[PDB]
Amino acid sequence: MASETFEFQAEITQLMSLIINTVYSNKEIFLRELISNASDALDKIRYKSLSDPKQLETEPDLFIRITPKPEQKVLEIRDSGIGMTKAELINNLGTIGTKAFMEALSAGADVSMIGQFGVGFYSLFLVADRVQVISKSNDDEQYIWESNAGGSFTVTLDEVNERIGRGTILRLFLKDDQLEYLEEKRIKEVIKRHSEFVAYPIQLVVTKEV
Ligand SMILES: O=C1CCC/C=C\CCOC(=O)c2c(O)cc(O)c(Cl)c2C1
Repeated sequence: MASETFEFQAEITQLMSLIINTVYSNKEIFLRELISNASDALDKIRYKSLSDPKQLETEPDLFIRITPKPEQKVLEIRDSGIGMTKAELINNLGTIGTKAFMEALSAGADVSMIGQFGVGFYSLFLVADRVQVISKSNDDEQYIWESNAGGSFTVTLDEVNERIGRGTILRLFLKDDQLEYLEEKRIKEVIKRHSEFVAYPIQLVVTKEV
């Protein structure tokens, strides 16, 4: 399609570079962050569906799903949440207080606190050097947001990915040194830690050779 290129907010780019380059160790935190946004995005659709039940028909199942793809060194975190339009993709992930968090870090804050600054999405750059956010809102076509921690991101109408009913997929392209997060044991372990009080089911997609 006709990919559109956009510029990142000065701060957001800073945060990303800070993270993608950090020598931090507890990198497994990205998972609780992403699952956190996933769960939030799932709340918003279930809330909206209270007055507008027909909103749940595009995908009557509320779930969070992690799918490892070893060949492509990719880890997808999917949720059947409310999804984002072309514009929402552009605002949410490239506009909207990331400055406060960076200040906290410069004071000695815990990277794992990023979530309390409402910017945990960018924690994905701890384990991935490239991300593809594929989203589908009831109010728009399926789109593909894409960033590489660089200063600019792209937005392209989705015509290459599976049709998700309604929701969002974070297609993380893991770094070579972080390929451990493709393994069922490693993934299962991390999720069973910081993710205990989630209302929605968390499905893990495994490929078992018969
Ligand atoms: O802004 C957000 C999360 C905050 C929740 C606000 C509105 C719900 C829609 O937001 C989303 O689609 C969403 C998602 O499903 C998974 C994610 O990992 C991220 Cl980062 C987002 C974008």
